[PDB]
Amino acid sequence: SMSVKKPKRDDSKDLALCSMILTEMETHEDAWPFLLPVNLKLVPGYKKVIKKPMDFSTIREKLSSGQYPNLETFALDVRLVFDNCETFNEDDSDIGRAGHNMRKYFEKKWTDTFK
Repeated sequence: SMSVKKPKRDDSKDLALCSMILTEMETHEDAWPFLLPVNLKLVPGYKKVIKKPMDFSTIREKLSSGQYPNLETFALDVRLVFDNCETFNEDDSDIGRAGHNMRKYFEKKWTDTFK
């Protein structure tokens, strides 16, 4: 509360560490459905159904330009990518299975790096 502060968790490396995780996600062989925004003109239904589209390229631009206030807002965008994928793709499709694999990959890196 006023003038009473919990000890300072060192966040000085968070930017560099999120960037490393994002590089590893970008270079995974199952990253291909997630590298660019879904094309809203060519994919019927996507625009109306998926209220907040997200992809790896958009996260990388946000991260390079100071648009994440902290490491948690970065993790929320990564999870948004896989939540959108589960919303629109069958589990037993190539893109559905890719999304489950990538989510697993991300959450292990997240816990190993920060928890």
